[PDB]
Amino acid sequence: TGRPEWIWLALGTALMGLGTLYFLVKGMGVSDPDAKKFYAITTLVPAIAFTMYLSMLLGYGLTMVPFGGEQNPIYWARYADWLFTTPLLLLDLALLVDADQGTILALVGADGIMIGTGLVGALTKVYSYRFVWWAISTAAMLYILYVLFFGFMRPEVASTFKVLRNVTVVLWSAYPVVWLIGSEGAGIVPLNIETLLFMVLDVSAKVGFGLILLRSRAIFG
Amino acid sequence: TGRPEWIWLALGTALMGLGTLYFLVKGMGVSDPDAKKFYAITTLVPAIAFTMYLSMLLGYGLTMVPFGGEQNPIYWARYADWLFTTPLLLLDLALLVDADQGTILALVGADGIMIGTGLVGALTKVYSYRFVWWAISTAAMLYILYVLFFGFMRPEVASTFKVLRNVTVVLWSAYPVVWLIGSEGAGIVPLNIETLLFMVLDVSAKVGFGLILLRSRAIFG
Amino acid sequence: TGRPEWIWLALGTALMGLGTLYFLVKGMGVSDPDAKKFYAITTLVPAIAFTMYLSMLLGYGLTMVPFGGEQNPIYWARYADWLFTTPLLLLDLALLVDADQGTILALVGADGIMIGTGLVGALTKVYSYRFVWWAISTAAMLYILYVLFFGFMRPEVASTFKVLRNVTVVLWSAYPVVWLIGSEGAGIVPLNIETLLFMVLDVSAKVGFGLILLRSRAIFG
Ligand SMILES: *C/C=C(C)/C=C/C=C(C)/C=C/C1=C(C)CCCC1(C)C
Ligand SMILES: *C/C=C(C)/C=C/C=C(C)/C=C/C1=C(C)CCCC1(C)C
Ligand SMILES: *C/C=C(C)/C=C/C=C(C)/C=C/C1=C(C)CCCC1(C)C
Repeated sequence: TGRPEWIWLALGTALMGLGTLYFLVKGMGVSDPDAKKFYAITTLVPAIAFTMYLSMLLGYGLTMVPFGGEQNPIYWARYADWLFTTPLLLLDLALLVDADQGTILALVGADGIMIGTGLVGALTKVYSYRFVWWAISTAAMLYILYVLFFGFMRPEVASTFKVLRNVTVVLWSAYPVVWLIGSEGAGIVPLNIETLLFMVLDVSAKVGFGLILLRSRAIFG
Repeated sequence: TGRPEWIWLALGTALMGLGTLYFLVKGMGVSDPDAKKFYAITTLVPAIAFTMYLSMLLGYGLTMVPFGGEQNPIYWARYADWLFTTPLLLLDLALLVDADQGTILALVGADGIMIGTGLVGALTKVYSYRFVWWAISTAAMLYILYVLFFGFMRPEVASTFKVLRNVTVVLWSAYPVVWLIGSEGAGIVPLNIETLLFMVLDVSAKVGFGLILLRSRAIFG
Repeated sequence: TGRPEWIWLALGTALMGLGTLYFLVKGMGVSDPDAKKFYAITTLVPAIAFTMYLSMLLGYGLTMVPFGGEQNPIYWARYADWLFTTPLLLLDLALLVDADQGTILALVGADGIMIGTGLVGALTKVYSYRFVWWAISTAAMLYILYVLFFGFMRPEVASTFKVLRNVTVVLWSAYPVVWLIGSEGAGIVPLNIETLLFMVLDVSAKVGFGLILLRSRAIFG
């Protein structure tokens, strides 16, 4: 199509689809309720991302937001994605360490705040205010990372939890930077490069994360 | 009103309302926590449908979607309905057989994918792509039906579960067909007939299903 | 800004923010899982309200709804707020008295119906129908209050539950009145006064309620 980021949307669509079918095949057989739980959550994540990548690819998850006296193309469908997939990823983590419900509610709630404010930021027509929403969203992220480190077993659990937690902090932290420097933000880095950055992070945080998780014996009772 | 499907919207509004008041009266008295659970879920379903039928009746849940070079009237409020009511119906089933949380999450998640993609399909302005969303949605449905049959007691539970599961597969399967042949799809069958088909399915899947369920002793500890 | 209700939006933004930081500091230290649960829920409430107050302040949560042959300014972001915060407040109550899941599902479901119909009412372009949605929403509220009184311990639990339940019925009941007499409704009381009324209720129902709750020992095992 007439959009140069189409290739990354198509590649992300493809990789999320393949990841979904892999984990779907993979989870065939599992009878342990606990593992079943990790398979459900972890397959749903790239399944959802698959549809939102397709929606961006086909142009449905794309809108135009006027700001800085111009018509800026915003892929809103990333937030419909993250809205659902980021809490699920946090659940994987939470279930791994047997977190209190209070801590899970704090994380999921913090998360919704993170994406929803990111969304508002993305759709806001007053340029300056866009970065107020960014700041609040980033504060929510920082709370989440705080909890992951100070708000929380079988060594297998701990070992896998430590790895995925590290994967999580490192990739999740890059998203505010990408946003801030890309088309939604200061407009430093073009949309096509921004889309590639998000595709590389999304596949790693979704399919990379799930591969690490689902190969672990930490998921079995 | 100037819409010939108004009669079916009015009749559905009426039947969902009556079903809600019946199950509300019916559940008065119930102290068994387990049955209480089935009453809550099963009353909420036509209550929600009642509001969405009223919203379509009054014209609020109706929008115009350009495709095939025409202004197509789409009742989007059906998806706000299903978004909430189809997972609840799946919960009735899941609680009946004491399903693992992993299986419940897979079903609810599969379900959201089903309706959300149906919604995107419904609102998509490129005619051809409408049926890509249909296909994905249908794949989600097929997964759900798979799980209902291969992903899962007191004989009462089994007996009622077997009946409602059969009701479920048969009516849920007709919805993709109706969509595909009606105004959202190929435009084979007019909107007023399509609305009647959906009203007959919705009342049967909601009020018919609940009557069968709530008369059963399968719902009591 | 050019809006005379800005001061109340700014004051609400401020008070919700301060309430969020107070309860966040306050909950530092808590290790009792049960109390943790009450801290999560109760901090999230004004956190969410903070963002929606900011969104109204900045003008993002404001839209124009034509009715009565005029362009009526509707703050839709109040419903995005309530959609999440009113169920959470009901959870605080529900967890306090150890409510059955059936009763919690009935309350949360009743609640979503309440706000969602309030939203539809708010955005409806046919003046008369606006009050049909109001009536249904009010019926949902009345059900909720019914349950709080007839649908349900340590004396501490009972004592705090009795107080907060009284706070709840009294403030929640004023919201339908405010709506009905203000800009969304009959247009009796101007928007700026309406916004002040909602700001006073919101801070009391959110921060006032949380202060009463979180000072109680009812929240600890
Ligand atoms: C499945 C994809 C994942 C793990 C995406 C994570 C996205 C975030 C952690 C986003 C955070 C952002 C902020 C902290 C600042 C504002 C903009 C956002 C939403 C990109
Ligand atoms: C309360 C009403 C019920 C049980 C409705 C069920 C609706 C479905 C099972 C819808 C499925 C569809 C597809 C599988 C294809 C795409 C379009 C849909 C959403 C009509
Ligand atoms: C955090 C704020 C709270 C507790 C807000 C509560 C709001 C309600 C109880 C709203 C109810 C309304 C109706 C019953 C009638 C229609 C309009 C509403 C949504 C204002």
